[PDB]
Amino acid sequence: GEAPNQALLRILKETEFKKIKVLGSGAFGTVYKGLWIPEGEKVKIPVAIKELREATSPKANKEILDEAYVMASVDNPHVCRLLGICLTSTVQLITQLMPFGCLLDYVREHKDNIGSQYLLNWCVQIAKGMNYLEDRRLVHRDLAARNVLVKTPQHVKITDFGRAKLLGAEVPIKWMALESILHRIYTHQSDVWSYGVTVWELMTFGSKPYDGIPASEISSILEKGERLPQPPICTIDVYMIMVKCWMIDADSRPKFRELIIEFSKMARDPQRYLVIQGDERMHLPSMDEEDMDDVVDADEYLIP
Ligand SMILES: CN[C@@H]1C[C@H]2O[C@@](C)([C@@H]1OC)n1c3ccccc3c3c4c(c5c6c(n2c5c31)CCCC6)C(=O)N=C4
Repeated sequence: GEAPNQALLRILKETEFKKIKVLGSGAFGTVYKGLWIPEGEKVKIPVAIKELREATSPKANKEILDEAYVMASVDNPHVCRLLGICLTSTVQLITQLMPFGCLLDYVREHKDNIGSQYLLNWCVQIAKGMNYLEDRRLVHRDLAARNVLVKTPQHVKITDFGRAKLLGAEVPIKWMALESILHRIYTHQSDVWSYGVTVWELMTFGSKPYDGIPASEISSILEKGERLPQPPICTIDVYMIMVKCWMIDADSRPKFRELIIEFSKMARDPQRYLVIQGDERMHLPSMDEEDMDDVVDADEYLIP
């Protein structure tokens, strides 16, 4: 039996928040950095406002509203915080601002400053995010480094719920389990597979999986028993763990709760598990106008 989902969908006034700079555009919608001054409360909240690609085809609204449905029903430090929606014309989704953006980009744009303590910490945090979705019986179906966002370089969060489904219910080829490519079976275990690939994107500083190999070939490669190569920086311990996420027997893959444990152990001696050139000596970052006196982060903004 299912418990009743008593999350709150918060409807926001367009006047309660001011935009400030475009962030993303084209591909689908149109994201903005902005601030959100709820009602009368004397707080300001860095937000991302995602108003979808103008022209408002009934198909598009029912699609972002599901995202918001899902995002409103999740609550975990490692899953992207949804603040509310706004019913304007085209429908604004309002989420917590992740100032550092896509984690796939972050790693590409910072290789030379990223060290094992960070890489292993991201691994744990995503494993936690995923374990939590599991707890709430959700299957993400689109885990990848492009779908993890960076709030600060020590703190990442899983995003993109535009494909999430409940387990038991009813295309990014290079991240998918094999049961998924062949029979569209998706399970929490098909999520572990893609975790495997996400981790590999991170350890190779954001390479592209099976660069070259075009998508039609993939199921065949995998069925023959080929997997992605061991990244240069990876000890066999780390790489062994990727490999197990890529087993064919789904039930032989590990569980997110185990990944948490394993990376967490490794995260206590980072340098034993990832061999990075110039590791010891590496520091990373920690946000515009001046009226930043009343700014609180969404993570510290809580609702009764
Ligand atoms: C390639 N990478 C892009 C950088 C960026 O535009 C994109 C389109 C891309 O990401 C994957 N994008 C989104 C696309 C679809 C849904 C949400 C976002 C998105 C968000 C945020 C983004 C930021 C930045 N993008 C943010 C966001 C760029 C740096 C500031 C933060 C953010 O804080 N919350 C959501």
